Amino acid sequence: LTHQQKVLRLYKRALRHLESWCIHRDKYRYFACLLRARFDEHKNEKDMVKATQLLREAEEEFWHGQHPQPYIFPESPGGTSYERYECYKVPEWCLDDWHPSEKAMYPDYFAKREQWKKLRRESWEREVKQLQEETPVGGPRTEALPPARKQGDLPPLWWHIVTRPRE
Amino acid sequence: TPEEKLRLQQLRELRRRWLKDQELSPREPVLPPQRVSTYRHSIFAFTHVLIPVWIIHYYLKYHVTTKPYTIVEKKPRIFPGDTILETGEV
Amino acid sequence: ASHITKDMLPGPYPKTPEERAAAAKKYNMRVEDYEPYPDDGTGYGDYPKLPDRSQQERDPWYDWDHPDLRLNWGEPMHWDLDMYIRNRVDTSPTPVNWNLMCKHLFGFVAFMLFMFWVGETYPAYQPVGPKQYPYNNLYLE
Amino acid sequence: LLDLIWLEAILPKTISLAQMKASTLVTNQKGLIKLYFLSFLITILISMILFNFHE
Amino acid sequence: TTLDPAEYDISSETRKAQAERLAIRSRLKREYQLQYYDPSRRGVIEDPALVRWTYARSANIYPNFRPNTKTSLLGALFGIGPLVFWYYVFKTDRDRKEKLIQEGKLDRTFNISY
Amino acid sequence: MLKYIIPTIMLMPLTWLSKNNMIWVNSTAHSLLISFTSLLLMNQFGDNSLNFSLLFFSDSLSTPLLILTMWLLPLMLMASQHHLSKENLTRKKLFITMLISLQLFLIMTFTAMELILFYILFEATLVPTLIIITRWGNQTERLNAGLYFLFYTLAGSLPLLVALIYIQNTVGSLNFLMLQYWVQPVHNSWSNVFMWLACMMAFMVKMPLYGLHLWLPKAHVEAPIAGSMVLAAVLLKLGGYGMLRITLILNPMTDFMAYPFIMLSLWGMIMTSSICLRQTDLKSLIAYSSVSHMALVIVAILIQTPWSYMGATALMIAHGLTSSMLFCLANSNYERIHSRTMILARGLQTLLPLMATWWLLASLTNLALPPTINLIGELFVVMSTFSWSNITIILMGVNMVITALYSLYMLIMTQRGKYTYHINNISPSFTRENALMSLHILPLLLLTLNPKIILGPL
Repeated sequence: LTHQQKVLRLYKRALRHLESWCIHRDKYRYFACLLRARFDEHKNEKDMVKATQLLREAEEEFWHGQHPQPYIFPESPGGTSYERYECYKVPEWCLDDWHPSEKAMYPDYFAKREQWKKLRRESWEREVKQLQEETPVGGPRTEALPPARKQGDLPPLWWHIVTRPRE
Repeated sequence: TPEEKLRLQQLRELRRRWLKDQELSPREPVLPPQRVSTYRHSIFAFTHVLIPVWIIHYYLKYHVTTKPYTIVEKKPRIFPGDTILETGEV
Repeated sequence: ASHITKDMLPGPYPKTPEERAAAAKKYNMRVEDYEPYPDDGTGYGDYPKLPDRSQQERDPWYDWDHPDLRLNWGEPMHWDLDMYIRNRVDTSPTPVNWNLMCKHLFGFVAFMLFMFWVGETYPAYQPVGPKQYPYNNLYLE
Repeated sequence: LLDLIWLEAILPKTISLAQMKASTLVTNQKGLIKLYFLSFLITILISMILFNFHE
Repeated sequence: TTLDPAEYDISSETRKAQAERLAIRSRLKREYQLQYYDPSRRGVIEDPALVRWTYARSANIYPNFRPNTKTSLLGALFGIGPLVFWYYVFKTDRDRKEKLIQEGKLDRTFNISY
Repeated sequence: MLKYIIPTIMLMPLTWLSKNNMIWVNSTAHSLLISFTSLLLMNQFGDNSLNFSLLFFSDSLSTPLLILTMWLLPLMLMASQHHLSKENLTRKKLFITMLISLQLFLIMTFTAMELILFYILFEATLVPTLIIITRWGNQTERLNAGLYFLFYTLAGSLPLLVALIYIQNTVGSLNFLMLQYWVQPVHNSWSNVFMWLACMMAFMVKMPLYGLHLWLPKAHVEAPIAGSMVLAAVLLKLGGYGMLRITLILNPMTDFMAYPFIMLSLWGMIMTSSICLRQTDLKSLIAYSSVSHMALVIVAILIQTPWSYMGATALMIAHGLTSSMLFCLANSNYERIHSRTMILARGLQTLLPLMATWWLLASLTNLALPPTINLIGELFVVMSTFSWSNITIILMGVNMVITALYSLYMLIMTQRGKYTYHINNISPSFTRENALMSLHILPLLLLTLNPKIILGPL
């Protein structure tokens, strides 16, 4: 993380912590531009300690008095009912063993199920042809070419390209 | 960022295409298969409640004559004296 | 059948730079603040080179943690520091150490002395002397 | 750290103690028949003085 | 209490060449996902971080161990310590109860059970 | 046993005599037919006592104990067929015969009529169980655990021959427990202390203590193929009942030195329960549970005076069905994940919903749901040692509280998400996996209907 974008990680949560405490909507909305004037103290300057002392005093009065049980937007890392839908929980590929008269239903769905597998069954003449080439030695985050230079299939095929939908 | 531009364009043509694939129900694809197959209020409650009445009452009438402690009902709690006795009370 | 550096060994100063990472990559090139020096204090039955403890700790807490699964659920590859105490434990909140609950429980510690007193309704207090006169002194007539 | 250590202290000492004392019995007997037979007369002289062996 | 936990520090420009410690793990992550994505695996990953975990915890602690310190002989203050103390409680027990059971009586007379 | 050992020895010239793969269906078929003969001639009345025929059987009169001995052989053959079928047929049939031979000595044992036939039968085991650990086990460090499986039980049991023949030449003859009417008392000496010491200490080798029990999480940790003889090792540990035979008489009045066996089995009771909440092995997880409430019964016996023999009769069979059933859970979920480490099993409860009921009721026998056969005896251990003193409820009650966590510590490990892995472990709990998982609670709660037969003299 860099020093300039360290301002941005605080700036969104500076106002996000405030609407936890408000009672109206305009009461929170009146303090948006009102807090903006403090942000408009040093508009554009150098990147040295003058920009760090604006953040070094943003240690206090940001963590100091921070969010007394705030809003959480319940579908989140925290919050209630964040992972509540777990009786279903999307068991993708639980459907290998059937021993049919249980595979009687959905006839066209299984006919398409084996169809997509040939896209995964034939990708390593193309994906592994660039997997040895795109990585220089052992370097950074290893996504492929996002078109794979002819046809990107996927590169992340198929557990990510057919990833779990929510309900 | 210009790097992921070709990303998430073919992924929408793969993931939502898989969801276009996943949205699939050919003529309500249940077979089921084979085979088949208010006012009454005649036997839905009569099998429910009206039958076990006689069985358990037989289990109590055939119980008091066998066990020496049947129902152990308490005293009278009577303030005057009444016709069940011969005397009265003021 | 993995025999080469299958576990830890009698460390921690048998060329500790050649420990991490010829195998058991807890450190990248023996300067990552996780080189296998942290044999707590040895002599005991603790961990030796031990790709183990005093590495940065006190929580895997199931964070946002999107660059892999990588928090606690979804198997990052080789970052084992300590386990079996953390599937139910967390990081620091906004308040700090102050044990005010014993002072909060001290609110009845003043009224614990009030448990020695009595609770008769009538009459009022008049707490100046023995003129309150609780029990029976004299007879009928 | 106590259950598999300080209970692994007393009984695996016994195997190591016997294997210490099984090492002093064969490796000191590598030939030297001069050194065997001077020790058998030690056995036959210590039997006279020591005990009820002449009484 | 447990902890502060010091979630903020200083930078700019302490240890400019310290970065790309993710290059250690992203190479393993590339080695992870290439092992993870294949048309036929049918089995678990070897995952040697758990192999080196339990076997260097359940075993290989007694070869590590030596009684060269008294903080390794410190388990005498926890194992045999209270074990004398419960008997020090219980030897004072059961005899004071017995003397009141031998000399004098205190029980109810309908103590058949017991 | 008039003819109980007699039909089952004829089962032995039937394994290698038979055909090919028919040997499994044939061996199970004959085996259940003896189970009625066990039930029929036994369970008779009943008032002190049923001396059965002669000098080889006293009919197990005071404690029946013998029905449980005969479930297991038509119960493990369906379990051992998980991972055994890779060898020659003549080598696999030998593995069948040695387990059948294990039952025959134990059929004559638990009744045994005597004491000089007891010890030769008390030591008649440990020969077939040791061979099972050596061949067709698991990965290495077997052979030291085979040596720790010896050199303790044999180390402690040898002074029994020092004790018993010293009784046989002194006062009468120990052929008959019922000719033990004249029993001289035993005073406090410096010779009689050791006489009681050798009489007792060998029985602490099998049902463990806080001491000398390191071998017990070796045979259960390093174990045969899929809990095969491990189920028999459950009866091997609980089958140290013979303290009930011996110390009921034959120095009963030495209780002045009972206290360090009371205390050591009591603080060690509360300790070894919590010695496994940070354990990383499934087969070690049930093993340390099997120490704690098996160490509960020892203070029920050295403390005399019934309302203690009542529950202790039932507490032998309490985990004897339960821990056998938990090992059946642990023998499963290993043919599908080939490592026994519990942490790798995240993301269960969704692939196998049918056996998820069986996880619930099994661990509901440790909380134990007081109309069962488990909390009907633990209340009588409360009923005894509270009359001893008022302190004993404290350390014994926390044992009922630690295993409340320690059982549900396993159940919650099944519930996790997205499972990260497992293109294997597909198999949705086939017929052998769930029919063998049955027939454990199916007699257990059945015995909770009229639990009259599970009662000692007492």
